Amino acid sequence: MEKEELKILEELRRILSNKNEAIVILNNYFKGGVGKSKLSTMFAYLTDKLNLKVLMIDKDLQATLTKDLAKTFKVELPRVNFYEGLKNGNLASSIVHLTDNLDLIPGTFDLMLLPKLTRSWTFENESRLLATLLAPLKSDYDLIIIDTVPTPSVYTNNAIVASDYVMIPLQAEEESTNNIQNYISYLIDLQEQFNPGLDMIGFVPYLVDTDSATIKSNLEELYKQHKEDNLVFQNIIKRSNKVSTWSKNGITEHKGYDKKVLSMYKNVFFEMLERIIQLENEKE
Amino acid sequence: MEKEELKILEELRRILSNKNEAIVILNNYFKGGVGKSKLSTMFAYLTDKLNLKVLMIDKDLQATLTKDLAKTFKVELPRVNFYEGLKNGNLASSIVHLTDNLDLIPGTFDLMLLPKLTRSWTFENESRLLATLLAPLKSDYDLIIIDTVPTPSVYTNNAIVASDYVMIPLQAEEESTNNIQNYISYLIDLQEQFNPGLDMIGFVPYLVDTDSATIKSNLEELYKQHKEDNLVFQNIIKRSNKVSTWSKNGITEHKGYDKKVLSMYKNVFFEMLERIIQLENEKE
Ligand SMILES: Nc1ncnc2c1ncn2[C@@H]1O[C@H](COP(=O)(O)OP(=O)(O)OP(O)(O)=S)[C@@H](O)[C@H]1O
Ligand SMILES: Nc1ncnc2c1ncn2[C@@H]1O[C@H](COP(=O)(O)OP(=O)(O)OP(O)(O)=S)[C@@H](O)[C@H]1O
Ligand SMILES: [Mg+2]
Ligand SMILES: [Mg+2]
Repeated sequence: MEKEELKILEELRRILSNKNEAIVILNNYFKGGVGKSKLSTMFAYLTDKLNLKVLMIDKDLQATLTKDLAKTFKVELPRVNFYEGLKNGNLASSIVHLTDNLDLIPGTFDLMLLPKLTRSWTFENESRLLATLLAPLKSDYDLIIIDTVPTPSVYTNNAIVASDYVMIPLQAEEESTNNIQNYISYLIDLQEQFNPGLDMIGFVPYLVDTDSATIKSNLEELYKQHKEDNLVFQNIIKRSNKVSTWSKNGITEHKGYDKKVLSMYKNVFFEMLERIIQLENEKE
Repeated sequence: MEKEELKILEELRRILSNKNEAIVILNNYFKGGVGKSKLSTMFAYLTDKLNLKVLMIDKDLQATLTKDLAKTFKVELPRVNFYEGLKNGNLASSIVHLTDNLDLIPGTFDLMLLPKLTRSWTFENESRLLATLLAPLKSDYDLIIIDTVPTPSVYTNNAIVASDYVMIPLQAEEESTNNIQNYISYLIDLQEQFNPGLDMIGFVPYLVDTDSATIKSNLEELYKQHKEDNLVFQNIIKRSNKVSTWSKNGITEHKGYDKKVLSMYKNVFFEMLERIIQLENEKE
């Protein structure tokens, strides 16, 4: 499994043993179609292979992650759906078991009822709801990985307030400095009010065309912009036909290019862990 | 232009002459990828051909409609973007002119700042913002057509409160009775509080596979369910490779299948007008 990857996992497990509860990671950005749900699926898959105990959370009406995971894993309907769990103030009956390692709180269209549920609440109580209900679950997991909508909403606010770390997938050529700074301002707003320890892991570039001069050049410029803070991931995600195959048939390892495309996701995953480890080692 | 279509347009213009201001139409549903933005583009295109004076409103951070329209029309940047117009309490400087008939308020990523802007406002003042700023513009247009996000949010609430009629595109096989009723409950909530005259035009089926037994059968069942209220459109939208061509190159009429795919959109458009006319003829 490579020595360096083994060392990263040992270090993760050591940090988790010090923390004594899960680290919560959010994949988020306000553009659709940049691979947030796909990264989430591939992280679920990889963590299960690595025997990490993980809770995936699909906080999207569309339930994209849930339906995608169901291509590879047996995904049951939960006794109580995510929206009803939130309404009941307990998420315990909303968890399904994909493997002995991998759990999921599935998405449901009933999440559309959430903003009405919380309409009369204080902004604080609305925004802290997910965090409050995740708190008792964290001792049961190594990682909790949240996927949600791209539109600023009750969903995004809950996800951000519940998380320790945020991964930001984006297409460099589609974003401007202003876009990124505005998005970061949104995170800062919620961090200061409700979640001061929130950290950005970094930006995860998505490259839809490997033979595009403008795509290459915009990516170069993003790296330049973030030379000092080092926020741009060194390992990136490239569009692959293989992902389309896995989205139809389920994820496999025994076919041509399966292991090569898997290593692309693995390299992002491990870079994410490295970045988390560095931040955790710095921490209080 | 066919006699029956000419009669529908005369009747529209007669109704608009009685109203003395634009009718506002919203394409909305809480599932992504069902052709809301595409229908909006095709309605912009068709109305321009018919010399109807139309304001398109792209209330989406992703600006999908805006970028799509820019394939066919010259789309300038507005002096003041949509978010800043909302913040300034005037949308007049946020309008661009695509043709002598067709105007657009373009989408902008800066719309992400809206929920923070309105955070301290009453739910009423937050929800009525778009309607309030559209009011002075309506005398200048025959139709105002709004496209927005699929996620329940400040955006959806503003769009719904501003509109006279809602068109609901969906894939029948992807929805359940519960989904539709829950969505309709959301409309009802805002209708009762802020917009009692709001009418649903109907459901516009999107068929992604013409050779699918389950897709056909789910569509049949939806029609059965709505036998009495007649809410399901008789004219539907089918997936077409041509739409992919127009999305890359712009809309054309001089190529193979151009006019056939255009008539598909035209038939939905005219059915929409028929349905609006029937409701208007009933009205106060
Ligand atoms: N590396 C990849 N190669 C090829 N296809 C991909 C890749 N990553 C994602 N996709 C596909 O692109 C589409 C969008 O990816 P998602 O992960 O669903 O995006 P998202 O960022 O979650 O979008 P939302 O939730 O609308 S903001 C899906 O059909 C994926 O299967
Ligand atoms: N009839 C059609 N045939 C082929 N492609 C289509 C058709 N209608 C839409 N599309 C394409 O399908 C994709 C989704 O359509 P949109 O109109 O963007 O969906 P939407 O309902 O606006 O989605 P959101 O805003 O994420 S909820 C786009 O790439 C369109 O170009
Ligand atoms: Mg997603
Ligand atoms: Mg759209």
